[PDB]
Amino acid sequence: LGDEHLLGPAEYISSLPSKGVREAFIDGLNVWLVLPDHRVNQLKSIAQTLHNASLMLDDIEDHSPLRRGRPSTHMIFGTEQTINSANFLLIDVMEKVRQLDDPRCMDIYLEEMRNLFIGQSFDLYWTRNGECPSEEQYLDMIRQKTGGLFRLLTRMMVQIAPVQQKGLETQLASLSDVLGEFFQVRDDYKNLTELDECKFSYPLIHALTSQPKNVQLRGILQQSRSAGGLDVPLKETVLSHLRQAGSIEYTEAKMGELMEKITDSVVSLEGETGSPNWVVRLLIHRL
Amino acid sequence: DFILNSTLSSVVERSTPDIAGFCSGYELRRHHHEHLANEGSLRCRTDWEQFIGPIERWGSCNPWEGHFGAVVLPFCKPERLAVICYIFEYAFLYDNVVRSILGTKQIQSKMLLELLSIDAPRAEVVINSWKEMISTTAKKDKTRAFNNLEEYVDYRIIDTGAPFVDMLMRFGMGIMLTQEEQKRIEPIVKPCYAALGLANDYFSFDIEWEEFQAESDKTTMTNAVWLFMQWENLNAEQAKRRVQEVTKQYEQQYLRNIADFAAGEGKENIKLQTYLKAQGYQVPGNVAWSLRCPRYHPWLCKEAASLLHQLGDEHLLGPAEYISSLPSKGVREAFILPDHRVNQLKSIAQTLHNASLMLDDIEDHSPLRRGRPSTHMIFGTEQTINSANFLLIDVMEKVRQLDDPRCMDIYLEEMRNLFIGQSFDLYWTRNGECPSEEQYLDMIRQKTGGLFRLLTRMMVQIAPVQQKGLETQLASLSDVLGEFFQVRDDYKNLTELDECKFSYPLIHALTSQPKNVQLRGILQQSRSAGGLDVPLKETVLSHLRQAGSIEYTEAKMGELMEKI
Amino acid sequence: GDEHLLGPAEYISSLPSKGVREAFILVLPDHRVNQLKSIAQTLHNASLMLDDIEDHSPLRRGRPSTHMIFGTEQTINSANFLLIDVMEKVRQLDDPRCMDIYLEEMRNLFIGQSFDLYWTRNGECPSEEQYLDMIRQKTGGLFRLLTRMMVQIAPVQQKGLETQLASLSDVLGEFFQVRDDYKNLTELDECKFSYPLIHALTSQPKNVQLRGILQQSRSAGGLDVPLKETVLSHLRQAGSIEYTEAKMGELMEKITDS
Amino acid sequence: LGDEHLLGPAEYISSLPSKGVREAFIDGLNVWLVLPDHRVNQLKSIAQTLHNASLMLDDIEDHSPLRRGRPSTHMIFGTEQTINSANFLLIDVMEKVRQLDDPRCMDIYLEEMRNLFIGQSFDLYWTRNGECPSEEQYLDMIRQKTGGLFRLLTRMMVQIAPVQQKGLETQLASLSDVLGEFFQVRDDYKNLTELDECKFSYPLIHALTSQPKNVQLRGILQQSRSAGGLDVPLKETVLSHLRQAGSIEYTEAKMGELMEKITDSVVSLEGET
Amino acid sequence: GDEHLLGPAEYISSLPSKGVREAFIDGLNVWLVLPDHRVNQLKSIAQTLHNASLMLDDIEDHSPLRRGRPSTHMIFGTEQTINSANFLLIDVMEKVRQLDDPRCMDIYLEEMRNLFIGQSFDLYWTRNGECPSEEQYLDMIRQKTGGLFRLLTRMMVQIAPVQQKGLETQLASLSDVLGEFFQVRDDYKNLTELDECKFSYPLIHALTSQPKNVQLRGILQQSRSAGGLDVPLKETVLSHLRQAGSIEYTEAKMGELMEKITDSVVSLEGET
Amino acid sequence: GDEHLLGPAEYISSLPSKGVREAFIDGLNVWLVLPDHRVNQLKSIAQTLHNASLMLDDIEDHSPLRRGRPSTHMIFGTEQTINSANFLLIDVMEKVRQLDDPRCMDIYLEEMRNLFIGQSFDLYWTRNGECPSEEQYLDMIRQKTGGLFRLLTRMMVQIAPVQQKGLETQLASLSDVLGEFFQVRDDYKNLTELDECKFSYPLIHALTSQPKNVQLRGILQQSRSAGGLDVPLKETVLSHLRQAGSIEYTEAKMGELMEKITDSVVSLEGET
Repeated sequence: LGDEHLLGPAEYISSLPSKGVREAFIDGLNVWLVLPDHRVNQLKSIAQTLHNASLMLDDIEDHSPLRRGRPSTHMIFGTEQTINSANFLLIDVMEKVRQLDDPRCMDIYLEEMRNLFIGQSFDLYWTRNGECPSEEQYLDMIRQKTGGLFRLLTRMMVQIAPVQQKGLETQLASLSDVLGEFFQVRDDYKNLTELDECKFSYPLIHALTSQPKNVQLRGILQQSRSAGGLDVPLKETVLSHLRQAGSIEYTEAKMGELMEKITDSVVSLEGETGSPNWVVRLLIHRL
Repeated sequence: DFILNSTLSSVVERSTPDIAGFCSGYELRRHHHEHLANEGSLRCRTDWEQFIGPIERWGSCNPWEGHFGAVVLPFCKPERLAVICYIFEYAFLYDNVVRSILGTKQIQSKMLLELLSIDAPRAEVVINSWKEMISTTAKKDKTRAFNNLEEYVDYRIIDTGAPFVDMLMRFGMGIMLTQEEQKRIEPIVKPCYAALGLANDYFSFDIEWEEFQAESDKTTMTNAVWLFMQWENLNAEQAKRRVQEVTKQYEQQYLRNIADFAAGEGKENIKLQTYLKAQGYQVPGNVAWSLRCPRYHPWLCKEAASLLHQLGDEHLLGPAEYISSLPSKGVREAFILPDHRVNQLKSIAQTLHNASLMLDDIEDHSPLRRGRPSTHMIFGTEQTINSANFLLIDVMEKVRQLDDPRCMDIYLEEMRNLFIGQSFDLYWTRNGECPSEEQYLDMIRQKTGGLFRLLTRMMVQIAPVQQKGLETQLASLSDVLGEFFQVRDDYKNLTELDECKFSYPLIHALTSQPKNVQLRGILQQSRSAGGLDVPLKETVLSHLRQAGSIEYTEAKMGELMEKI
Repeated sequence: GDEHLLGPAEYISSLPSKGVREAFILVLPDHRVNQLKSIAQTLHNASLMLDDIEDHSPLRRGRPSTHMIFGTEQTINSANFLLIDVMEKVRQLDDPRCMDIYLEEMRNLFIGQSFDLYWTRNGECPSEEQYLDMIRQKTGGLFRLLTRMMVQIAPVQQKGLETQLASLSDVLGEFFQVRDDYKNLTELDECKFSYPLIHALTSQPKNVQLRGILQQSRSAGGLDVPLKETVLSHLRQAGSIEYTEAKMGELMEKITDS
Repeated sequence: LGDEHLLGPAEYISSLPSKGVREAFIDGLNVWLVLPDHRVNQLKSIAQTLHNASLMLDDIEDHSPLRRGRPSTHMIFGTEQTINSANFLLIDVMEKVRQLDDPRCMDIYLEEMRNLFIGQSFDLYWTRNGECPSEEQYLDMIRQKTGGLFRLLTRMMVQIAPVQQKGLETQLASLSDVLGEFFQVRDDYKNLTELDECKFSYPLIHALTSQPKNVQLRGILQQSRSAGGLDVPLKETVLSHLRQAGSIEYTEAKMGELMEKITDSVVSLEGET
Repeated sequence: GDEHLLGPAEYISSLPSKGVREAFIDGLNVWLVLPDHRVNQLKSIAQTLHNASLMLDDIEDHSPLRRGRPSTHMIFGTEQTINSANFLLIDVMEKVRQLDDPRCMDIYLEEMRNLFIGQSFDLYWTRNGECPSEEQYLDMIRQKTGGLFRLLTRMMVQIAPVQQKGLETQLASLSDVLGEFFQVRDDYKNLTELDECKFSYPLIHALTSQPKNVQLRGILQQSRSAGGLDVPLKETVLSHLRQAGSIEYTEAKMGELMEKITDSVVSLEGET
Repeated sequence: GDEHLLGPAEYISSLPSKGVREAFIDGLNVWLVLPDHRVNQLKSIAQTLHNASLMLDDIEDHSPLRRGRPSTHMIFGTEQTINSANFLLIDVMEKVRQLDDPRCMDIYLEEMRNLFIGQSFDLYWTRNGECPSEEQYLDMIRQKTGGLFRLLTRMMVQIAPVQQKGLETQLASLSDVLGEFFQVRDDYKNLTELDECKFSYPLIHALTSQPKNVQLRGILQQSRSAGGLDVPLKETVLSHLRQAGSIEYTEAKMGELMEKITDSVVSLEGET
């Protein structure tokens, strides 16, 4: 009895195409924080493992048969094996945080994993019960769910960073939160403009709030919940109801405001530190 | 939109049909905005010094004949030119070497931002050809020996970056082309890349040979002159004429090549005609620049500079309190020093057991626990999984409150063993595989004896010194006790299947009788349908009683108790 | 012919019945009373025929339901013709003002049933006022219809007492529904809200166990026995079985007063 | 309290594309029966509401996910809500026939609705229990199920017709009956030449009657009933079985005869007027 | 390896039986008087054929249980059970040739052809929901159920020592009547003392006498739609059947068949 | 009548076919020199047996289509198709008895025993998800697929007019190699350009050469449980096979079998 059947689901999701947002975020924060390549690689490994475990778990709780155009992990190893592997990967990550040689890096891990799980709990509750949240309740959840890994990486980086640069944490954390919000709203737009699992999104809440009497949209959102999915004509009908409440332009306004905030925070940090980053300005032009 | 604009550059007159014995029949042009080209290269020189270090080897500037991209890319648009020449200067110094990592990534991103801000689709093509070149150069042995010219040429096509420069020309031309035409043109353009590469070998040889004779650690070189040494051993200057001729064949090779396309679509396909005609313009530019570039002749470098100078946890702690409220028969607390330490260890054991039970009920599809409904029937499957994932993190903090550095590692290693055991159990349950007796007994030493070993190894660490040797004995006792619990649970469930779980009696039944098809068929029916009904369960028990596998189990229970 | 149209209607009219509607049925001549009893009978039969389909109930009075002997579609068609036949029956009563009474009361009944069906399907819990207004139309609509039709064809005199009798009918229907809520859990398979359930979910805004069990019931087609007992325990702890008996007493008090 | 959940399925199907046959029929009848515009609009509303209710109900009892390329009413609101809204539209129309200022218009409504329900009941029986009707039996079912609305509109249109014109009653009833038969034979022919719910048709009865020993067709007609629907390869086999028996030519001949009757009736009616 | 082939064939043999075929074989041996080894051979043939028929019938009716114990296709699967049932016919081909008579083969093949025709009509009426007439139903169960008895008796008359051969038509008639009686008995017992939509003798009478009973016809179709009926609907069917005298019309058939059996047996003693 | 018994058989006979059996018989006839009437009888036997085999296989494989046309059990049902296949097996026994040879039945019975044994092993491996060895797989496919060829060969040699002394073992070896080649060819064709979880030479080589490829085994179990592999999973299986080198192994086996085929044909040509 040694290994395999445990790391197998973990290795399958690692050998898959990936954009590399979090690794580039770490490498762009290193320009401001200046860390040895050893520590940067360790943090990158931590981030990679965490993201892989998150994707493993989120694919099971979306009934998604495919990922990146390739079969998901639970369609090759079973749901129970994937759950076991994703459970182990959190123990494996805490073996890496301890190798960063700091007692204060464990408290950060154990205090932001709490926030990640709290956000995902509300997401799952809303999805299962079919209860529409408010805009505040939805924006505070995605700031604690999609912007939790970024906050982990930030607050750990500004802890191993050689003394001096510790007053940058507040701005560097506001940047992480606004980036998480931007990344969630961007995906929400991309899926819609260019609900089968009954996942709420920023466009949908505006539609269900502005029109408290649209009995047609709420009927399709229940047909999806009962039948288990929306076929193409019903998806077209839903996408059409969102182009009459102005829910594809409200999202654009939010996206523009968020990007303005990101640009302003980057400029403030670049005026406080020195020469242009040029590495956080490229992950922005790629949105 | 597919016609080359001749007003952007003017033809350069030459008195001889060839250029130093090269490029007969080619016509040379020089761009009309050389003032823009020099700006980009000087920017890279300033930035490279700021971010990386000082330079010495000169680059692409040549004051007498003109800029590299000027003579090599004579039809580039004026608005795209400065960025184009910026990349060329980078390519020169990057090849040389191949805070430092910061400057390298900052500069790799300053220019890769200019490219993607100008033309998103075509800049998407160029970066792969770059990535392909840097990957291929590093992944190819520089000590590799080349047996023939054809073998070397295939290496040299990607080494000198002729496709990379080709991608650059398309970006400077606004020419976008599909995949289908690409398969048409590789044999057409293949001689051109050889001509470009060999000329670079021929002209750069003198300084490279000087670098050779300076560098005594040299393996086989990537160089036509030096590699022709192996095949037709002779004098370098005489070889230069030989190198002159073999390249000169390629000078007219691609020149003629076109015919192939011209015959096919070189009379109607204007887009490829202009593309393959511009590709013909590359060969003369390289030699004209390479006649007198500072990149090969360091002695004019001083002279060259002279002229050039002018909300809440209510849905997270929802399944974690329901499973902690159902009736319990606690045997782990009984297995468990100061009072508060014992209470902390009992809390840890309780939380770990609750998480294990929550996960176990899902992977058994059991709708009932202690007569009461299961956790995933009150809170769903996904929420229970999410809470079972935070229970580990919650236990993780409780361990740290038992202040000791070494209680951390014990927890991590013990949980690794638990997960390995559970993974083997799950693999055997799903992929219809009957384990051996040794494999089954070793699996239950980790999946079931893991918690006991964890608690014991923590309490021996927390305990006030005194007890020294009571580590091996207690651990062995914990392993045998977990085995006894698992075998007992296997015995109780049968004498006084619905999820296809292998038990201790069942393994004996399937092993002692290698030919019993009824038991295996009923097991497969359980696998397929989902569970077994009462008559089939009675059939299974009858088979087990006939096989004498129920008294084989009681021998294990009595023997395990004797060890305890 | 008419064998495949009158089939389900004949079958549902042969099952044993409580006959409260006929007992409910002003000095009127006998033939008018028989006519009104026939109207009430066929209307209740159509209501039961449609309700059995919208609740997936295999059994009615222990005996099989109509849609398990004739099919869903034929039962629906027979119910529609049952409404048409009630229309024909009211016509034979020969009174021009009963026409509007019947149409208005039918509209109210359909509104009430529409709200009930929307709440059941979409998993939206109404408030106390909304629930107590829906059951004044879905269940008290028949009593109000019969009372308003009975008053009009009564010899003069009894004409100013229409309001009193209508209030009595509404409160009576409310009493029947609140009783049927009590004697259904103190003695969910279709995720039907009730008075105790509304009290439980309103008084406790953070009880996630009850809401989770209800959601499990929704995407299962019904609850099995242990979870039903869990729901009963939650209601009995919340004090909703006793909050219902206060409504039942208050309604009976108003019945006595009215 | 409100109407948003009652008049939601009714309004959804009333915002869909339509052909307008039932309204062009009223417009065409208005020539021989000169009528005020207000009454014509009332009757058009009546016909539209009845057609909408019929379409709403015949989509639940056909397990049809889509209608005119757009999602059906029961896939947006639910089966029970659609049924509840459809049984209310019968009451709503019953208030509109009452606004035509004629006691006799209610009897016509109450009789033709009975005939429509009888026809639909027989069709539902033959669909549920896979019992093949005779050609005559099928031709009497569709003279009520489909021609019922036309007859209903016609007989409630010669009643408000200003005096004089009452003699053109039987002729128009025959015209409506032939129109109802034709509009169903045409739909069967279009559906075939250009069974998923196991519905009989005029071409499919001739095949089962002329060939009493065709065991292949009678088993493909049962696979659809059992599984729930036929695949394309089985549909091709059914079409090939029907083509060899000459059923399509029989359908074309019936269509031709029906159109001859329609033109004869029209020429006679314009002759009288 | 004859282990995944003979497997299902031994499970169905291990199960308890009633031994009606063996008793029938013993029954006609007093009149036909033939040696013991041939009797054992014939009994083995009959046992194998009956086992194959039961194995195939259990699959074609979705019966999880048989004799209280689980069916063969719930221990070995459907495909292996079909394979073993198909091999049992080939095994019976081997068994018949050892009887040392060329005509036994022709008799066997003809009887199996009749048996398969009867079973085919049964399956067609079950799947398509077509109610047979009384004549068609009695013709079918005369071949499907009386086929084995006719096979055995026609082989017995051939094997038996010379002399008695004119008593072959009488015994064939006896076998047909006995099979008919057995099938009607099974129908009556299953009714008084159609989860797979089976047409029985009592049900045909009810469906013929009352050509307008929509309730029974709708319950029969719900059976098809749901693949079985629950207890209340079965009670409804039983009530419908005893309001048309379909239980009292079956006892008359049983009594007439028993009278015919008694007369045939008596006549079979006056020539012997 | 036999409209419900002979229905499925006629339907599957009407379907387009390749004609491998008839061509093989015609090819052997040049060496054996049988009269035309016997050759047509043998072609009829081969056609009936092949049609019955396909009828049974389509049911036991959950194949909804055959040659791009609806399968027999999708037009007549499972039970009727099973009954028709059993009657087809019984029918062939009436055809092999018109060959005027007592020895022509022993061959039929023994080759049918071998055929059923092979099919039983295939069914057991498919249902239980057990991977056979290459030796076991090749032994099996030598009997299931090389069964009809061997049966036809042996019967032709028995009926062959006089002579034909040594030409029995060589022809049986040819038949076995031919059946093996056909099965491997079908395997290669199906894979190159799992729904029922059927094992194959490329798949066995993969599962044996890689004793720790968990991904392939997981995808196979997903196919077993779900009921079939949707397209990207099948491409993943093909990628695993290409990585393991199974396709080249299959091609080598194909070539090595064709060498024996050529040598056997050369030798038999040389003798005759």
